[PDB]
Amino acid sequence: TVIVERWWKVPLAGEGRKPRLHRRHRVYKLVEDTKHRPKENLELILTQSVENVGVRGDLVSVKKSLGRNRLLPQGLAVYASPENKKLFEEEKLLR
Amino acid sequence: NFEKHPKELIRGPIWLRGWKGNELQRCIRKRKMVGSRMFADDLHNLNKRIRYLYKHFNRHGKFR
Amino acid sequence: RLQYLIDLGRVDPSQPIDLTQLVNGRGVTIQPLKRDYGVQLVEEGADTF
Amino acid sequence: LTYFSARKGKRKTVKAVIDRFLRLHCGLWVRRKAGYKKKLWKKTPARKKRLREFVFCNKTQSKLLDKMTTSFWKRRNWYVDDPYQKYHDRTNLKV
Amino acid sequence: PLHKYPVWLWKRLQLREGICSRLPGHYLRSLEEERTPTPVHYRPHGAKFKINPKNGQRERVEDVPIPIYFPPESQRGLWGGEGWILGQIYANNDKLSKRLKKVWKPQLFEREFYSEILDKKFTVTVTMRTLDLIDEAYGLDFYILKTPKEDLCSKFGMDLKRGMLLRLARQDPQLHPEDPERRAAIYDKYKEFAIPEEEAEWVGLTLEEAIEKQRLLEEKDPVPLFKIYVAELIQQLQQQALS
Amino acid sequence: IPDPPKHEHYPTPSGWQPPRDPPPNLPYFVRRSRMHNIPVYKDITHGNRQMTVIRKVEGDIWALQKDVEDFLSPLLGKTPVTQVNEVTGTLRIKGYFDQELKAWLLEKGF
RNA sequence: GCUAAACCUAGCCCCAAACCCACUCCACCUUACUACCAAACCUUAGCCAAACCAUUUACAUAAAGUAUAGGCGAUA
RNA sequence: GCCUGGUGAUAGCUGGUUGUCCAAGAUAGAAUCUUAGUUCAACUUUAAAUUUGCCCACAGAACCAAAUCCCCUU
RNA sequence: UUAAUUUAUUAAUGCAAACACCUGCAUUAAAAAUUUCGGUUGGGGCGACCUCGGAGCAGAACCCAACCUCCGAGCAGUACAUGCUAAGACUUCACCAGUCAAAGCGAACCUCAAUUGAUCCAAUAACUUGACCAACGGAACAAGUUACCCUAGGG
Ligand SMILES: [Mg+2]
Ligand SMILES: [Mg+2]
Ligand SMILES: [Mg+2]
Ligand SMILES: [Mg+2]
Ligand SMILES: [Mg+2]
Ligand SMILES: [Mg+2]
Ligand SMILES: [Mg+2]
Ligand SMILES: [Mg+2]
Ligand SMILES: [Mg+2]
Ligand SMILES: [Mg+2]
Ligand SMILES: [Mg+2]
Repeated sequence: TVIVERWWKVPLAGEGRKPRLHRRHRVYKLVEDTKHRPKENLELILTQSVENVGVRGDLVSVKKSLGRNRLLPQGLAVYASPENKKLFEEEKLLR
Repeated sequence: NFEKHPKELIRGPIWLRGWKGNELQRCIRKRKMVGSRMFADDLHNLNKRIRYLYKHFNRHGKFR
Repeated sequence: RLQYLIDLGRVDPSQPIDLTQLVNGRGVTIQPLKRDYGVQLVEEGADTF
Repeated sequence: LTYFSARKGKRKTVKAVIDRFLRLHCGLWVRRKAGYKKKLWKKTPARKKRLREFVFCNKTQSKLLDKMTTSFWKRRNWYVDDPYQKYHDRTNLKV
Repeated sequence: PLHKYPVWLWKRLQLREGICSRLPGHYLRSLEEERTPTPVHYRPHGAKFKINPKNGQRERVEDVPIPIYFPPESQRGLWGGEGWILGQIYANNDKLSKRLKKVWKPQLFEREFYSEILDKKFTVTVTMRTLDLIDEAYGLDFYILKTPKEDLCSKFGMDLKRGMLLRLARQDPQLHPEDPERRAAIYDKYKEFAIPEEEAEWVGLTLEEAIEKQRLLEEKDPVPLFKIYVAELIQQLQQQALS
Repeated sequence: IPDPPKHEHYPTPSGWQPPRDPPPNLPYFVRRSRMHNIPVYKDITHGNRQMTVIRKVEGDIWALQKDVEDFLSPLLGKTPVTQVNEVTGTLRIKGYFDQELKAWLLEKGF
């Protein structure tokens, strides 16, 4: 996403009012573009013997492309929610 | 016993009960007090009058 | 000024003189907007006080 | 200047004037001398002593500065440890 | 002269006059509300007050949101809380150059999802921020049932929401026929968002579309006055029978 | 505004002093103000007209103009140039003589 | 003495109060006023002012033309 | 192009500015994209405060004509 | 147009994003778009000039023009108390700027005529420094031309 910032500062409006803008408050400045950031890994629990990234039952952190493209559609992985980490602690307690 | 002011005796437009201004101030006050429910071309005429009277009081005359 | 207020009954010196008592005797007009932070005593008239 | 604003219908101060001048309550405007911090290497110390002074203003300069500010700026100010406070009231004029 | 009511109240008055006033209250509440969306295209400020450096005094700060433009394809797909930013720039980030206008468009991606409640693969145009919010919600069913109507800002996402909420409001056997355990597992996974069926029909309807639905509810063939007059007359002859 | 309290001796430390009882048998009379001060006010106009006003004068203002004019003329040599305003009941003298007229009117008993 | 001259009252203006209208029958988006066949939203710009112009330039009370912003200037 | 709107556009330029009667009242200049204009000054006007103003006699004002400055008396 | 300012618009590249198009950020082109084209002048143009000082005009207090007559200036050198303060004055016909200065504290025991540049802004911790802004009271940055010119006026 593209985060901008207004050049010209807005006079503040009060508590029960909306800030009425001018044509100079439409002049923005690009503070950030999110796509050009260091990309994060996501945490998934694999539910099969998937390739070298992990084995059954094991929570790992994958690149988002591999996680959203190959693992999560095909039922190979489930999200690292606080619902199923319970279910897989309790799966690991039955071995 | 000062329970009412005499200005609460006068009846008239709601934007000039107990208030006196010149014409630019009457127009500004009328726009901010009652301008939201003014008719369309009355509101439009009044915006143009403030714009004219602005450009007259502020940029024209003899004394400065 | 304060001797003047005490002499004319406007500020009662047999009670504590807070800032409310200087306002109610109308000895000092202070306006909190215009950022007055209150009264300062002033040495004028120290002799004959 | 603006004699009647579009929002309030009041006079406005010219903020250049406030940014450069000092109104004493008796009506005198104090200013700083032009060029007091320019090219000091080529000025004689008499001249540099003259430029580092707080110089009063003319009569018509004073009335021009009165008309360009509003009554807020013409007001008694009882500051705490004001440097200019002994110069507000005008002592010992015989007109 | 003057109107009795200001003009920005006029719309509101139309929600009391005619066909709109017979709408259910939980719908008109959902139109009257004005809560703000999550900031997508601007950093919010931290707090209410903020000490600025130039004079060292704490001064109150609001955060005025950037106006976002949503082309109608944003309502065909699931974008985040985001769309185009129609604005202007100074030419080389100094105000003493040409003020010239700029549009910031997001990056779109045809992806594909699997709603477990509807049990269907949708091909949706989506953005990177939407994929991220799906990951943070732990699934598209949660992403749609959790996100507010204002924040979600898609007609299609709200139609998915009405679909899922009617599927949960009815406990539908049509989710997985001949597999009741899977139905009960899916329905108990999203037990959190149980809404009555009388409210789940009106979720995400536009005002014109709700006007239509309410118009079809209370349309009736008129009762032939023969039957009304027969009812009144048999009433009167049964008052004469008891005399 | 309160009546000022009764003091033991006069004048008070501020120099205040009440009007005397009975009122003196002059042809004229000067009231006090709200605040029980004797009403002689300075007044500038044009930046150079220094002048002084005796204000709540009730009675014959022409006797007061004769007596003020007889009082100030040793302090000037000439008779002071005045103006009675018989309607409002003021008397307006040219030049500041506020402290001298306040002291003088305290002597007279007003 | 011709041409003429005169005339009050149609109505209107500004407020207040009050939230308006709209199927006799028939015809009326085709060449409207014709009886009857196979698709909507997307920054207003500029004038003007700055004595040029190029950033910029207004669209209850009181705090207050204050804090602020600004070719730190016009001004806001 | 033409029309409507912004729009009572703007015009340091042209033209025009409506009863009576009285009074006071004309020629140094400096800056300026300035010399068709403005700002300050000079001159002008009213009101106010005060005390001198004007005319001027001796004396006096530099070395490399006519006069003026200064100036008590009057 | 090789005036100034843009690249919003297209077309290419390059880099990111994504797993060619699209999006984001740069860069180069084309197409344009916005705005401008100072003043003096025996009508105007060419030439010359535009600020500061000396002399004549202007003979003797001050002031006095010209596209009037002649010289010059846009520094150099020495010193590092060329420190700090402060009565009273002069003043380029305004303002802004300019000048002179006793006493004092602290110490020793400037020449030249002109020899220059406001405000804002920058740079700097600070002290300070910053234009042939020479069109020299200086717009932060804008050229030629129109017998197609147009309008408002003047001779
Ligand atoms: Mg007075
Ligand atoms: Mg202009
Ligand atoms: Mg005009
Ligand atoms: Mg003009
Ligand atoms: Mg005359
Ligand atoms: Mg210039
Ligand atoms: Mg002109
Ligand atoms: Mg003399
Ligand atoms: Mg002079
Ligand atoms: Mg020039
Ligand atoms: Mg010049």
